[PDB]
Amino acid sequence: KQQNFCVVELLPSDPEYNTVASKFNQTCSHFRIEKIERIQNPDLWNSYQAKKKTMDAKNGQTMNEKQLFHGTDAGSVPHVNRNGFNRGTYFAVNANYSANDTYSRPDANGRKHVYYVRVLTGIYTHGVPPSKDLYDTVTDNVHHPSLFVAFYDYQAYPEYLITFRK
Ligand SMILES: Cc1ccc2c(c1)sc1nncn12
Ligand SMILES: [Cl-]
Repeated sequence: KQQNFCVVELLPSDPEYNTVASKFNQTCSHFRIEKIERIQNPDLWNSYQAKKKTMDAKNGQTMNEKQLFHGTDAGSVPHVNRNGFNRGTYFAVNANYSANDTYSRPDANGRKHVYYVRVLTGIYTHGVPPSKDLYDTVTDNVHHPSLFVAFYDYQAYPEYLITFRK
């Protein structure tokens, strides 16, 4: 109920650091990563896994989960670490979209913040979502997606926080 959280800084030698950095670097290699943090929020995580289990029981062969990017300002980081994206919310397939200064506002020290988020994209359509008993998310392009919009609580887990600069 409280959704208390811990913030674990990944050592550069932690396998997960290389894994998160490689995905970011598909489109953001020109930026300098200062740190990557794991957000540990047992209540938020349990709530997210509850919704994943329901969606996994519903959508047959659908791979319901994707790992997507979300840019935030520095000030929102404690809010997202506690609440996730519960309010819909825009998630990018590529980091360079989230890395735009409008979505990852540089702070007073030039530092930018993008989460690498577990998102239950489930079954989606072009765009609360419409009928079909609704779609799980809407996307810009059903066959070549670059962004997803989630409207439901506990549909996203802010697993990793990337702090970086120009
Ligand atoms: C239209 C739109 C709105 C928000 C948004 C994107 C695209 S890509 C991204 N990454 N974090 C936030 N966002
Ligand atoms: Cl914090």
